[PDB]
Amino acid sequence: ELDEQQRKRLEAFLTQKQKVGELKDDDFEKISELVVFKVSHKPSGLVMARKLIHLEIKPAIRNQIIRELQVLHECNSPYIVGFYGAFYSDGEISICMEHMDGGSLDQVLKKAGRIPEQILGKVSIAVIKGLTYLREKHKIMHRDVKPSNILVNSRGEIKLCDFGVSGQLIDSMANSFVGTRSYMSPERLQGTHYSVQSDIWSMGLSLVEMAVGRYPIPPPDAKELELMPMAIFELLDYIVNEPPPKLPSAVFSLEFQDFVNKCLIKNPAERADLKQLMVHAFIKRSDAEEVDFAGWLCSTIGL
Amino acid sequence: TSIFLQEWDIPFEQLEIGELIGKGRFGQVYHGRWGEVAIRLIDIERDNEDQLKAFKREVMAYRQTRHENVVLFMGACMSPPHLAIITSLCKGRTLYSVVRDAKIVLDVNKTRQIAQEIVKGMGYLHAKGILHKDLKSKNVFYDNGKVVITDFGLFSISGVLQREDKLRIQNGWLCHLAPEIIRQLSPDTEEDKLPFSKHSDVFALGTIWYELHAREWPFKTQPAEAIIWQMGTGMKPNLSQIGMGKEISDILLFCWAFEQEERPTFTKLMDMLEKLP
Ligand SMILES: Cc1c(=O)n(C)c(Nc2ccc(I)cc2F)c2c(=O)n(C3CC3)c(=O)n(-c3cccc(NC(=O)CCOCCOCCNC(=O)CCC4=[N+]5C(=Cc6ccc(-c7ccc[nH]7)n6[B-]5(F)F)C=C4)c3)c12
Ligand SMILES: Nc1ncnc2c1ncn2[C@@H]1O[C@H](COP(=O)(O)OP(=O)(O)NP(=O)(O)O)[C@@H](O)[C@H]1O
Ligand SMILES: Nc1ncnc2c1ncn2[C@@H]1O[C@H](COP(=O)(O)OP(=O)(O)NP(=O)(O)O)[C@@H](O)[C@H]1O
Repeated sequence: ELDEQQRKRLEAFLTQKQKVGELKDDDFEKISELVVFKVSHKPSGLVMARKLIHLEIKPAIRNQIIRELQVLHECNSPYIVGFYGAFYSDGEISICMEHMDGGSLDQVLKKAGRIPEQILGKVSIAVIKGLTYLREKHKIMHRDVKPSNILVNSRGEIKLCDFGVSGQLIDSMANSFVGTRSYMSPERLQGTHYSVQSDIWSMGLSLVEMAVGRYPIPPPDAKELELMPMAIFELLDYIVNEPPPKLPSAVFSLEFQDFVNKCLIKNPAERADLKQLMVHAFIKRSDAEEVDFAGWLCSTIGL
Repeated sequence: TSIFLQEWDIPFEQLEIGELIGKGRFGQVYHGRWGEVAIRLIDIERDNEDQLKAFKREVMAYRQTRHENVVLFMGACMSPPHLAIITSLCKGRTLYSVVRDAKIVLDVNKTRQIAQEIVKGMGYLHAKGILHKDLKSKNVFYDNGKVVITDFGLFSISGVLQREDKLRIQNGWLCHLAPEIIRQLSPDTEEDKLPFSKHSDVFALGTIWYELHAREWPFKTQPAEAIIWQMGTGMKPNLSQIGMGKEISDILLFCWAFEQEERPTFTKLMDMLEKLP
């Protein structure tokens, strides 16, 4: 639960935050769109990413908000993207974080066809150890694990982002987006009590989407797997009542197939918990593997 | 192809526009003068003749409405791309803002009354063949016992749904939607083609009745995807957790009934609300 090559990069990040101090709108110059923007801080030669959530509420709440997003200063990990500061401007709270030049895994999967099993083995450790950090050292669960919020870079780190720290920002956001891909656990959909087991399922279903190259609900028939119009409620009712999705028997090792099957168990008590997955054959095998992640990244993305 | 303001029976010499009354998803709502009035300006595409003739179909209906629990439709001038709808201005606060003010007593006799006013108003709009399609406490006004419904029929022509493959859902909307509707929300759904009915409007009254006693919306804790599944399959709260008797809680079971035909008319509901203690 500790490396030293990893210990240099975090000590290198803790020094880059001494450089910024405090923040305000005129400090930042828009570079590119990513809602989030890749922006150029001028008081510090550090390219950040800024997320801008629109909120319209009275001042006693926006200060209660920023106080709760101060927690991300304290949390620091090689499997969690770096938090700098959180300030309010122009009817929008802005969170500036570490920028990551490879993007989310859902856009690298968008450009690649499918992600080969060996790479998916590393990321699971990232995710596995990522979430285990916040449950053990902060008593928070992520609440929104999905491909769009797993970030990669040309240096080869993988970290999580976009997680549920501020219970009042949860309440203050006015409207939510729902689409054809849901990553919500069947126990959350049904309104019953939930723990980090929901994030494990959200990881399982993310892993089979990335290994197949298609969101796996509803499951494809034999015609679409050989070559490799629905309403929200029937997708969600499929997720609760139909047997969970599963990797194709032929092309993936039996350790991997089981690894997702154990994440995609419906009963959250029988589902694998955080460190049952730490000792699973599939991640013991990938741990002691040498994959050049940065190499596969820069080669298929083009950077 | 146009609607002039002299086409109305309200005598109109001059119209003044004041400050903005509030933010809203559908056009803007200004203060006005005519007496004092509420001007809702909305924008359309220059040449979308199919949605504009559909809008004239609406307002001709409202020209016939007058009822003391329904906001007074006064006029509506349509010279594209700019349109306005002019109703009288409501003194006082929204039922939404009254429900959420700690300083305000909401006893079980008074909530039984505020619900009866909405029901009367809603019987009247049904009587005339007008579905509301967006009944909610932010579209009911309350001021010392007078209760006015606003924004009826707007949702048809509204466009409050408009990202890619991702339907924008605002907090509070889904828990007013009867299941026949919830089961059909897609990222392709359009407001003009959702199956509203007199039954879906009664459902939405149920959500106000819950809200009157709970002093918050139902499904307040849960995420949106959770709400869609729970409500599509029939799962509804009750009011026993805050000590409301059988009869206050029997209202909800009738209004929120899963099969539409089991939900009352507004006339029947008016009778059921008279029989409370
Ligand atoms: C929250 C959220 C956020 O903060 N930031 C800061 C965001 N930005 C951001 C963050 C990091 C970084 I690097 C960079 C960033 F840009 C985001 C954000 O960017 N985006 C995306 C881009 C737009 C978000 O989408 N969201 C967001 C995320 C997750 C969820 C949501 N929405 C919902 O979930 C809606 C449904 O409503 C949930 C209501 O739940 C409130 C919490 N109530 C509980 O848990 C009660 C549980 C309970 N417990 C009991 C007893 C005990 C005993 C012990 C414990 C316990 C457990 C653990 C400790 N003790 N318990 B017990 F469990 F408390 C009894 C009951 C929205 C963002
Ligand atoms: N730190 C970051 N660096 C680079 N790209 C990012 C970063 N954070 C988010 N993005 C990208 O910005 C886009 C939107 O991200 P995000 O704000 O998380 O919304 P989303 O991915 O569509 N779903 P959600 O995270 O729940 O809002 C995606 O294309 C992400 O890959
Ligand atoms: N007749 C009226 N008299 C006074 N205020 C009004 C009237 N009609 C609307 N308003 C206010 O004008 C603003 C915009 O109205 P509207 O667009 O219906 O918002 P809303 O119905 O409250 N919320 P939403 O429909 O979810 O966007 C709100 O502050 C309303 O309370």
